[PDB]
Amino acid sequence: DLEETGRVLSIGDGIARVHGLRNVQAEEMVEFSSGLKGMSLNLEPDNVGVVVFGNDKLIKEGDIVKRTGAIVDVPVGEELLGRVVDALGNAIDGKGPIGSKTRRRVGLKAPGIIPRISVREPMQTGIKAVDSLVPIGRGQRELIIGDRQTGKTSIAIDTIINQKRFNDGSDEKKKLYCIYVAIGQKRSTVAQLVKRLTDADAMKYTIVVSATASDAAPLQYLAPYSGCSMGEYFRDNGKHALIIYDDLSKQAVAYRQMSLLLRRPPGREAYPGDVFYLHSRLLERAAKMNDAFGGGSLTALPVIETQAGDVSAYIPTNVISITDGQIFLETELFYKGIRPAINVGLSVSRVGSAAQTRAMKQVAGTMKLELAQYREVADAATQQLLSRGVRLTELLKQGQYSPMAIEEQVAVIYAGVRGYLDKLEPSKITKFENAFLSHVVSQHQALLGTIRADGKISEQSDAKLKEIVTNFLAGFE
Amino acid sequence: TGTAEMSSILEERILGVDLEETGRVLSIGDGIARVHGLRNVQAEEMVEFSSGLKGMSLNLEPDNVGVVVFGNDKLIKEGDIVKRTGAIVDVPVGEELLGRVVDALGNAIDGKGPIGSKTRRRVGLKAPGIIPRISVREPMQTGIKAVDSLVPIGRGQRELIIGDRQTGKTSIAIDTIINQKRFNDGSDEKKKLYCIYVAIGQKRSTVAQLVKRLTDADAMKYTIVVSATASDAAPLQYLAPYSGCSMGEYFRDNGKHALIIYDDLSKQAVAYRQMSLLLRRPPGREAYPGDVFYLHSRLLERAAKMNDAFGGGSLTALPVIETQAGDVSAYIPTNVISITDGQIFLETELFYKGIRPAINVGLSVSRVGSAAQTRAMKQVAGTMKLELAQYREVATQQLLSRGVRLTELLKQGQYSPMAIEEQVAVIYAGVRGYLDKLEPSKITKFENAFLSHVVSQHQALLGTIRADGKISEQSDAKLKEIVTNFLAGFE
Amino acid sequence: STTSEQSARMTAMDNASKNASEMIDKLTLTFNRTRQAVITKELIEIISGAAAL
Amino acid sequence: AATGRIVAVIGAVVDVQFDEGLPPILNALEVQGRETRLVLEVAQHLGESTVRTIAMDGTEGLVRGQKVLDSGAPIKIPVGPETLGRIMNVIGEPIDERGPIKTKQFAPIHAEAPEFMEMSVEQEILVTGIKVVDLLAPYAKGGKIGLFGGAGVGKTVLIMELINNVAKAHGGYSVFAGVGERTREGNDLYHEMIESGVINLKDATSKVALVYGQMNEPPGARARVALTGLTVAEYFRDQEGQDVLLFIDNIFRFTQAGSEVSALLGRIPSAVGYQPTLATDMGTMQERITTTKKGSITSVQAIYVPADDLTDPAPATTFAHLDATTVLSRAIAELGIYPAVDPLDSTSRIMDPNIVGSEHYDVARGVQKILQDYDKLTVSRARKIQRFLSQPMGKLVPLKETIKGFQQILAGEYDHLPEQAFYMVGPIEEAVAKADKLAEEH
Amino acid sequence: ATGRIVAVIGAVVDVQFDEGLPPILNALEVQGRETRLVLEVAQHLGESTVRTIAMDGTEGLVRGQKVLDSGAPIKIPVGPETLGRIMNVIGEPIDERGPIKTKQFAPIHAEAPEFMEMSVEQEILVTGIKVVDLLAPYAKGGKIGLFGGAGVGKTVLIMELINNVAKAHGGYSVFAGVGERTREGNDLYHEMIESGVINLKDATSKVALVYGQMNEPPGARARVALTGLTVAEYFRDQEGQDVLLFIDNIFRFTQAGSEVSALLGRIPSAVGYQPTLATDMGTMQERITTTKKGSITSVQAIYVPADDLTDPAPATTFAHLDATTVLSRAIAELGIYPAVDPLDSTSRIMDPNIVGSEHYDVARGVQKILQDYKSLQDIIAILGMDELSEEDKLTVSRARKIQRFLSQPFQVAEVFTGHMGKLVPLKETIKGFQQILAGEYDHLPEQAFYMVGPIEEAVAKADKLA
Ligand SMILES: Nc1ncnc2c1ncn2[C@@H]1O[C@H](COP(=O)(O)OP(=O)(O)OP(=O)(O)O)[C@@H](O)[C@H]1O
Ligand SMILES: Nc1ncnc2c1ncn2[C@@H]1O[C@H](COP(=O)(O)OP(=O)(O)OP(=O)(O)O)[C@@H](O)[C@H]1O
Ligand SMILES: Nc1ncnc2c1ncn2[C@@H]1O[C@H](COP(=O)(O)OP(=O)(O)O)[C@@H](O)[C@H]1O
Ligand SMILES: [Mg+2]
Ligand SMILES: [Mg+2]
Ligand SMILES: [Mg+2]
Repeated sequence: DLEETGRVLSIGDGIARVHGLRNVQAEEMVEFSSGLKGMSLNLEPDNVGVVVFGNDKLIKEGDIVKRTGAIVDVPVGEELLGRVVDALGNAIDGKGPIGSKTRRRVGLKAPGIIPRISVREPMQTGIKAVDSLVPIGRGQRELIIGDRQTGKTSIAIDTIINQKRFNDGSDEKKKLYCIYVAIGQKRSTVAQLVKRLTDADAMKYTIVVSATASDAAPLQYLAPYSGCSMGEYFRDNGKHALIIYDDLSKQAVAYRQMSLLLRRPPGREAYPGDVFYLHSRLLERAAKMNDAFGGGSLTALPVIETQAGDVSAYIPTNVISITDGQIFLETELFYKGIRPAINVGLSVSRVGSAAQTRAMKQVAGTMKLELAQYREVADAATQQLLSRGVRLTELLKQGQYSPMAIEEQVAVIYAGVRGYLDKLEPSKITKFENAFLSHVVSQHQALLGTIRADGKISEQSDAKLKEIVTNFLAGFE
Repeated sequence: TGTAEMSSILEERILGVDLEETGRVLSIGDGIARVHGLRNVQAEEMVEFSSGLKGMSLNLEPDNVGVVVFGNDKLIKEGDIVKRTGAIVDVPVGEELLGRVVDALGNAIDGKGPIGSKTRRRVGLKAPGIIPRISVREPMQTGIKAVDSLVPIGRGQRELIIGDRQTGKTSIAIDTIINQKRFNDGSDEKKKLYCIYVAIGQKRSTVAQLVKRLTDADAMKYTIVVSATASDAAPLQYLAPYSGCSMGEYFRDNGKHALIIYDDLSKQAVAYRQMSLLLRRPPGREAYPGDVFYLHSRLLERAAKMNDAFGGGSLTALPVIETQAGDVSAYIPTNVISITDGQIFLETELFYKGIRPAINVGLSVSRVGSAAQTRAMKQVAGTMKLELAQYREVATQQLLSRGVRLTELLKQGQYSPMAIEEQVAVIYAGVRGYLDKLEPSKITKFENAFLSHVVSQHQALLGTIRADGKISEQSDAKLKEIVTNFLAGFE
Repeated sequence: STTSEQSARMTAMDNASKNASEMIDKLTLTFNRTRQAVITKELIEIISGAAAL
Repeated sequence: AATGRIVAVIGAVVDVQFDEGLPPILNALEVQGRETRLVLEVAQHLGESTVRTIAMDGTEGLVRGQKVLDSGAPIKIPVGPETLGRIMNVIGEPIDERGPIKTKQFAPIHAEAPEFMEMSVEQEILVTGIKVVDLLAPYAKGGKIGLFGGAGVGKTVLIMELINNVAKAHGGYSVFAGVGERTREGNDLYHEMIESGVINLKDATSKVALVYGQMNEPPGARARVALTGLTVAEYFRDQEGQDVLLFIDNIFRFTQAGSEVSALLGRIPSAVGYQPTLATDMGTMQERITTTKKGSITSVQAIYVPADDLTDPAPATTFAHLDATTVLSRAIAELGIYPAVDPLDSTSRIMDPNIVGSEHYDVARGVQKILQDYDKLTVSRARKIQRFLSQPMGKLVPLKETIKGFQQILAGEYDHLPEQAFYMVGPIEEAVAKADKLAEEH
Repeated sequence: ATGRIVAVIGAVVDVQFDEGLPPILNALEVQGRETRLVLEVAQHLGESTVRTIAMDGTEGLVRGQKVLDSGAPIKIPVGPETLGRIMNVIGEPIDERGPIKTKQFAPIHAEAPEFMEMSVEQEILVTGIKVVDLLAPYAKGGKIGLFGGAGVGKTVLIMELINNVAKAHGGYSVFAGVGERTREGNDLYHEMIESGVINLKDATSKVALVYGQMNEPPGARARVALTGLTVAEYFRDQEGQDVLLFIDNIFRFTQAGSEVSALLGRIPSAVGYQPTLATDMGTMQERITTTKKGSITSVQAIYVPADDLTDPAPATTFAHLDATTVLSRAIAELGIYPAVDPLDSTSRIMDPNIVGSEHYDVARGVQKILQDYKSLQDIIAILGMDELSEEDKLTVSRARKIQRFLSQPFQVAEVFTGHMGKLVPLKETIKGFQQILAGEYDHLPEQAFYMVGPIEEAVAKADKLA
């Protein structure tokens, strides 16, 4: 039966040329004899170029290849939360099978124009630099771009951990379900990341899709689409999701290898022609649905690893032109004690200020303007600008795995921008900050409480904030 | 499609001469003959065409053999008969080659008569492994102050001479060759160094001038000159370094010490790239084949110092590399820098600044280091090196002026290789402080006068420093003696 | 002399900054030229390598 | 077994045609009729019963039609305690002239990486003694280290210092894989290990097994010798429970050998010139180096950076595969400071206050900051620190001692001592003592 | 004719016909596909085989699918009722508002108008916007480069150009969405619905929308600009209008053509662009002309890759540009709207032979006075703001009054701000700036020259300050 069953004609470096299979569809998942699986990427007149979800050592010329009849699809649903799966949805955490009841294709089309609505509500990162200067909204594709070992994964993990305060509370439309896709990471770093998330009780609402460096190039290619499908499930059902791709550079590398071995014509740096397509059709599925479609959303935080800070390399060019902003991280700012090492002069968020909270809007407008003028200048007037800039840039530093609530951030940046720390010279702010935080956490729960309940600093709470901050400043070392 | 699917083979195969030890040329072009037949030929086996030309079976393909021709293809037509000889390349080796100028196959080209050697050796032989070697200990004297002091070379090392065009690389190699006249003229047998100069892709006039320069320095009676010039076929320029390396491996394997200069390896890489592109092998970076690192690596790994159980011989390599516009980030420079044991980097800006030899000490290196130095040169060179590094990092007035003094001290004229004792004398005079009172433009005049003086007046001190190898405390006092007296009497 | 030195210093630093920005512009032109040439050279390498198969 | 015939020999690539019994990819084939063993590793199936293969030694003298036998399994090397103290090449033959390696077990060099549920989280810092490494980016047991650098910055001397200190202060059967490095340096390392008692030729108590595939070998050998070293260390971890050290020098030779195999393996080249299959093949290699629940393999990898770029595909791909990378820079190497570790390019995953502690973390960050900003007093302290990062007689400076010394310089407690009293010394005590002597003389 | 799919490689599809081959640039329609998949013939490979590029996803295509030929390149519905309506490369409604019940369909891939149909006199397209009509005038049938970003208001400038050209002249507008972000497309749709340019409940919409998003194959993103060009060419050649065609990014048009040619296996050129970069840009831009029937004026937003104005994409686009407006964020921080940089905005019709010596001299004087004001500004940075020159501060205040008079309330921003939209004719702009240059309005204060129409409104405001 040479119409639903082919036979391997050649094999090498991951690419199975299969003779037969006259009725297979383009990008259909076929099953080899040895249990492995593949995707029919090339449909040529004489053969089918299949990419193997495994290794070449086990398949061999002459093996049999059956066909399944369906395009590649993954399991989706609630049942994946807390589970670590691979790029196909198979559990790799040893906790048993996934009890998922719904399957969903991986290469679906992004929602159109009518189903969307403008990005209005905030995705709280819990990071002061982000939530203040580069705000992110639910429905936005914010790039996290930077060179190696600059703190990108840490930004993603701080976001995932910060979502816990909303996920434990009562507001069903403020909860966020996180997906973390790991592409080309070490298996060790993914295991330690899963532990980090389990310690902070951040797994009960997180899905971890993992295509590590020891996985076939097709699996690293497919993993972002599997994760995006798992997130589109929540998007289409009135819930809100947040998917991190860590990172897209290695997915592009896997696709480049796959296509180069399928003999497709290479372009710049041997990337195929549609490698832009590859990412755009992936990053366009992150949308904010209007309330006629459920009102859900899917926020994307793709990660990109540049080389020597070159951001107009091919893949960084593509992903910068696709996304709605970026968060630049710098090694030089990393070693100057600025952590998170966010270069604010370059970091962008086009749909940012519309998502920000009213209180944080108030405070971060002034903060951004002051940092802007300080960066523009960096007598007895412009070194006032210098000193304000120093205090503000010392107010942005933050520790790892400890994301702050929004009202605490507004309190800190408010103590900063009103001029209260003009008394304190630079290397002190840090101390004050922590101390100040403790104060406003212990004795002043009502102020933060209704700053969170009202979303803004109305004049009663403004006076309360100023009296609190100067009372604490007077009795501070 | 298919090289052997020509209509001739096909027709008289369907209708119905030895095709195991003999083939027929299917197509000749640009020095690449495809040959049908020769089913028994080995890879890299040397075959013989009907016209007397030779070839090397480089591409064993399912239906034909890509042979590279050792000459001009105007004597090869389609349908010619190609015979086997059964052998890989080999060259004549021995003592009978010293003073002779041969080509890449060991044929004399100086018209002094045929070579009278008794031993032949393959050119594709492998290198000595881990066990037969021993650490590089004995110094190879270049007679150049900057090299023998700051970038010392030992017997068994592979030191790279890299630089742009017209910076002084051949001059460094030629000074090194000339310098061994003081050792080969004596009778101490384990300090004699036989030299081999491999000229790859140069003019014949350049090699003639070089042979005359060596003869006028009496340095030919212990030198071999392998010459694959620019007009020679690419296989011969490709093969010349291996012929030279085998001619030196004879000396290495028999308890003698040989020095070989590949001048240069960029042109050898160019010849190999031509042969490979014409053999339809897939081009890589800068169109170079994928196995050109393998090429230079298996060439240069044959320079070794054998242990006393294997005779105790040595072979020292001085490959030369020409960079285009000081760009060492290229392909062949990258490979040969990663292969060798350090590089003598020559700069063009330093050349015209009067610093000649234009050695960039900041970028030069020698991974053997002081282990390849005599004790005296070590004593002076440690402090000299640290002095110069301190000067260059802040190139505080004392550092600057001392560094300028040393820089003027390191200059040296061409074809004047200094014995090591005089080098130590100069570096001593310069490092312990006796040139801080001289304004730099007279340091050269000093050096000249001071050395005239110490060769005329103090033969006993130089003789004892040559005998022992170090600066004895009595000899230390005598050096301070002489330099103080001379600095007094100097003007 | 104090006056008539701050002025000379101010104008000299003006000239220095202007000349430095002129060199920055010209070197930026050359940088863009070189990066375009680099992209072209690597593309031609990849293409010539693909054409030999 | 299965018998095929050689049909094509191009450079280091051999095509073999099997009548029956086609061998899977990665199998090893033996060529019949040769003095020395010549192994061919299968790489591609080309149809019509033909496979393409990479040779493990030079291919001169091969004949179209020469019989080739099929091993039926990948390259199997002898593993066990009888490999300790010996030298084996990529295919497990001894190259030390001491006789065969009589072991009880053979292991294939192509095996799957550990699973996900086998992964470990324990990160216990291993202090080496060096001030710059142990201070700024210290090493962790069980994790991959990596030592990047150009040609001439001090990578092999650094791995030699590490061999001395660590491998002598360890009881876990270290392994050294020489991936395409100079034969002179390999012989010197062998003879310096022998005389330092780490290798015992008599009454074997040796604790290091050496594997050497050197520069004059074909690209396939230099591409698989790292996997051979992997297989030895994997035995000493899997079936011995030990915590193994694996010194791979140099791994970029592994990558560039991959480039050279891809060149003719019939595959379109990627960027720069490397293979399309660089990232994932180096990944299948580097994922076998991990700490499972059975044992650990902490790997010290010297990595060659071509032209000091660090953005070249091979180093840039390796960077993500290591836990504490310390980069040796050329610009600092020309300063005469040694080791040439780049303080502003050497990252550690255990340099966080949950593992090293308050004081050490604060010292590391403060030193890195004062070096980055390098107020004349700040520049003077920064130069003093640049000098004190140097370490020559050799030195051994314990961790607490060095955090104390760098604190005493950072706080300015010794701003009167000259800048070059800290150059090539041990702890703060030898620095103040060299200041003593140099002061009273000059 | 009906052929069969014989190869599917990513986005390229090779079909094989038995009797009648379709010519190049012809729409084939795949049968059985649940949606409408359209291939476009790009090549004839021989053996009755035809290479095509797909205008949508190719997943689920089987070797053997039936492919039905159309006869025409691609036919989109053209007519006066595509206005206020979104459609894609194929011409299908995107806005989920029902089909486009138009009367005729025009084929994409037309020819540029013949030589004898070219109108020969260069003419200004009066836009009613002061800073544009004065310093960088738009030419009828020209191409304009918007060098704007996100911060500065650019959608407002586009909507106001649509409104003005619809009011001053009778010209409708088309907006092509080459390679545009779907989020920004939805934002623009709703901003143009809000500001009245699109009417969802009447037949008074002034713009037709064509979008090819970023999640579409390179073929779509490459032909979407031609779809917009066709729906504008209908208005021009069948209604005699002066149409305004916007292209929200022309660099994405170039790069989509690059991707397409890469997929077809062609050898790239300088930097990686297609070998047919110049001809691909030309066969499109040559249809934006001023014929004897009407005109199409194109406003094309430009992205400069790596900030290199010599990159082949902007350097091949600048050969077709006739004007250039730069929306600086710096000018917007000063509080000027539209934030058109008056000094970096250029026009080729500025010479006196085309706009007359009066217009040329007024604009030249304004330009020189603004340059001299920035000069006197960097010399005022002395902190010694004095007036050792009478003319220096005279011109300082003259130029401040000018650079505030280059501000204007737009009608489309009449719901957000109470200010009424005042579009001003060309002669009134020339005259007002002539007066301000002649030194007359000195007694008037500065802030009476801010968000004003002609000088009449300026002096009325100045009186009303008290
Ligand atoms: N806000 C912070 N404060 C202090 N340290 C931090 C902070 N963020 C990150 N780090 C540290 O900087 C290092 C960078 O690691 P991280 O994974 O977060 O960045 P990365 O770019 O993703 O690294 P990689 O290239 O391996 O993926 C980590 O050791 C992390 O602990
Ligand atoms: N130490 C020196 N002092 C003065 N002149 C020198 C010195 N060394 C070389 N030169 C001169 O510099 C010129 C170049 O020398 P040389 O040809 O030996 O270098 P090269 O690297 O071989 O250049 P080429 O590219 O031609 O091979 C010669 O005229 C040579 O005589
Ligand atoms: N203790 C030392 N004294 C002097 N030079 C040293 C010392 N340690 C290392 N070096 C120098 O370090 C340089 C680098 O040697 P090597 O380790 O081979 O470099 P790499 O491994 O980075 O290629 C050599 O020039 C060597 O002489
Ligand atoms: Mg990361
Ligand atoms: Mg020369
Ligand atoms: Mg090394």
